[PDB]
Amino acid sequence: GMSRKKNPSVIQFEKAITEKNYEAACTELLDILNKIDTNFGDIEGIDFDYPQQLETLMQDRIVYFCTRMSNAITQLFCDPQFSLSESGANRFFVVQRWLNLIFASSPYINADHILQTYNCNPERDSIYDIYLEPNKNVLMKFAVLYLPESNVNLNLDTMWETDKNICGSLCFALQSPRFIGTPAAFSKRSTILQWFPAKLEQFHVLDDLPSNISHDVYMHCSYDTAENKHNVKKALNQVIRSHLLKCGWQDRQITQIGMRNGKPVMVVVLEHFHSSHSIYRTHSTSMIAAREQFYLIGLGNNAVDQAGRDVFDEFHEFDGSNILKKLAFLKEMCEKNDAAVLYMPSIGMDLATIFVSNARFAPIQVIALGHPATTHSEFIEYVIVEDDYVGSESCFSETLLRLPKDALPYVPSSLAPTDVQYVLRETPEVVNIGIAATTMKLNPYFLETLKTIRDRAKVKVHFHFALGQSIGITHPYVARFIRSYLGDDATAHPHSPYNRYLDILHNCDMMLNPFPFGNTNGIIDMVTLGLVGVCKTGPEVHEHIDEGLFKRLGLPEWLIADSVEDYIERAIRLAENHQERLALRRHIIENNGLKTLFSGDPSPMGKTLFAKLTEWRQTNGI
Ligand SMILES: O=c1ccn([C@@H]2O[C@H](COP(=O)(O)OP(=O)(O)O[C@H]3O[C@H](CO)[C@H](O)[C@H](O)[C@H]3O)[C@@H](O)[C@H]2O)c(=O)[nH]1
Repeated sequence: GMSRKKNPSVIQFEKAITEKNYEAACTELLDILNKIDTNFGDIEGIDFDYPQQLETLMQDRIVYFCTRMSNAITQLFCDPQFSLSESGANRFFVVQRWLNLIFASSPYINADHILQTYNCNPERDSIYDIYLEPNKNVLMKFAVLYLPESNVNLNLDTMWETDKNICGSLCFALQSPRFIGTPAAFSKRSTILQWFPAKLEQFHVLDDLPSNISHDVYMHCSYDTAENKHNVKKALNQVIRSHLLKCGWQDRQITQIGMRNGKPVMVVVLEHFHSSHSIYRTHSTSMIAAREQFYLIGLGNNAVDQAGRDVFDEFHEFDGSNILKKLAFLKEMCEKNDAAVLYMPSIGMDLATIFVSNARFAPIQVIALGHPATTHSEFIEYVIVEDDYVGSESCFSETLLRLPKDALPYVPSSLAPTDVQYVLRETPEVVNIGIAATTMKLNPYFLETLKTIRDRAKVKVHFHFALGQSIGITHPYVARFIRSYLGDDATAHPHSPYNRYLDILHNCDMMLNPFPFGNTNGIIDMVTLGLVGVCKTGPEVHEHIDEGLFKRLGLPEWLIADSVEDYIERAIRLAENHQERLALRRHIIENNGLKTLFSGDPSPMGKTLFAKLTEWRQTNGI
């Protein structure tokens, strides 16, 4: 068939390896991994032959692909004549999360069998220790293949002293997957969140780090369980600020407050704002309402649709991928309008936005919690959040503007089902428990908790995981992880179209929410299907939303657990107590608390920010 561009090819990769054309082999491997990255794990459009038995068996074909690719990478990286360049190593660190899955979704688990070929010390105390010859080539190959699922010992202080850039690059790579759930991967990331911030702080630029996964580092620390998990963000901001200044940046001087139609100007900088996205559903009504106090200028990408653009008085596209040009365009927009407020409803999904948060454009700079975590930025004054979603204020470096619980009325998805079907089983022989969670939300604590519920419950249970982001070569690994805790008592469903996803959940008798990072959309889905479930609460907003939303929707407090032991007890109770469970489901079906999420007075955000501006003006005399 005709296509836009030649597909990356396993055959061409293998051929280059055979010919010891190392440059062409590296190029083909990077092209394969980059295309997988583009398609979020899907391997369509990567060329390979396979036995005809696998034509209709997608999971088996994916494992075959991962196995074949693992074999080829083994042949290449074990070759002592293969010399990896520094720019080569940098490109591999950016896609290490995909390398991980090539091994982790194969039967091999990891690339440790390659690492073992690099050991030069026959007198080692442990097979888990790898001693390298003192050349940068073997150190880089070691580090590139030190994967999340590796069982090899690595002492970070040792690596740091040997080569800071390689050490830092590996630490980025190990933070960057969207599934860091296994004991081995979660343990590495855990250790990094404690050890790495004081080291990362020492970098002055991002030039020798894998820059393209910086925003993943920024976002992903929120899925760890440590109280101080967001510390790496403070460190990353310092590096970003330094990097920005070393590119010649100068902060805007605030000398005037511009007016348009007699109102001060709010510039809104958007990461995702298509009307099909959550952030539009959660945050658009309060922006529209703020036009009563401010003139709103929205800056977003080409992909924003008309409904998205229309929330603003005027809208401008960000032309291209260059971050300096974006900040320059934003700077000129704030200068031209003498902007009063800079608002970012989400920060973290784009590196450009993180740069923005580390510079001065307007006297009041504000985020909302599209990604629910503190910035640790010195340049962000305020966070907009619903009062009932806040746990501890100490989780944020910013000052929280705690709005009324109805101040951000949601807009319903247009894909919302209109003729929901209900299965209310009176006395099921097996209680089917649905878990709607992106892979980022899975971790050993959560899985161990489910295992305990299974082992202690006096009813039989089966866990159905509806796994957002478990796509293509991600899936076997995630499935094996689940199996390692729950055996035959769980089913791992790949990321699916919305209707399939709702079919999976609707056949469950109850749901359980992940922790520490809970759900929002998944709770909406739950009550849409007339289901009930248990959640865990805690101090972060991303821990506490579930509690607030359950209360908004009229679910009772016993379903909201403080400790892990509490969660276990409440989950068992909901599973065992068939009549109690069905009564709550009848409450939810009849009450339709969902409709109340779409109502509220949206004016507080505008009014609160206007009051803050007033106070700023009379403090500063501008
Ligand atoms: O197999 C699947 C899994 C999920 N979904 C859909 O995806 C929704 C869940 O959204 P995501 O997959 O993006 O997961 P989250 O709800 O955790 O994500 C949302 O909340 C985040 C903050 O935690 C960010 O704001 C993110 O961009 C936003 O989508 C579900 O309600 C459903 O509509 C499917 O259709 N099929």
